[PDB]
Amino acid sequence: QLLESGGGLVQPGGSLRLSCAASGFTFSDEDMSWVRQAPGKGLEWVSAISGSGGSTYYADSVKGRFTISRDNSKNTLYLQMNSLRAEDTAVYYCAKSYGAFDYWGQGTLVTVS
Repeated sequence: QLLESGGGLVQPGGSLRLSCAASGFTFSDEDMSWVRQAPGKGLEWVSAISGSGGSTYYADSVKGRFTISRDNSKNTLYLQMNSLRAEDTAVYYCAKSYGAFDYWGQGTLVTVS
C-alpha cells in the first residue's frame, strides 16, 4: 500500500510538494522511487532515494529542480518540485525501486524492421 497526495494545478515557474504514505512493509529498508506518466506517454522514472536517505538520484530532466526526501519515522516519501515546466505535467506515482524488476540491468531488445 502506497498513497500519493499533493497534486494540483501550478503556474509555470511554480513549486509543489508531493507526499507518499507507505504501509505494510519495512519502509526504513526500502529504496523508493518517484515515476510519472505524461498524458499519452509511458512511465518515466523521475527520482529515487536509498532507505537511509543517504543516496539520492535524479533523471536528467529534473536534476536541480526536484528534491527527493523521506521521513522514516512517519513512513513517508516526498518530492519537492520547483521551477515547474509544461513537461512536468503528468500523473506522479511513488514506487518501490526494486520491488518489481531491476530496470537498469534487465531488458531484451525486439526490433521489427
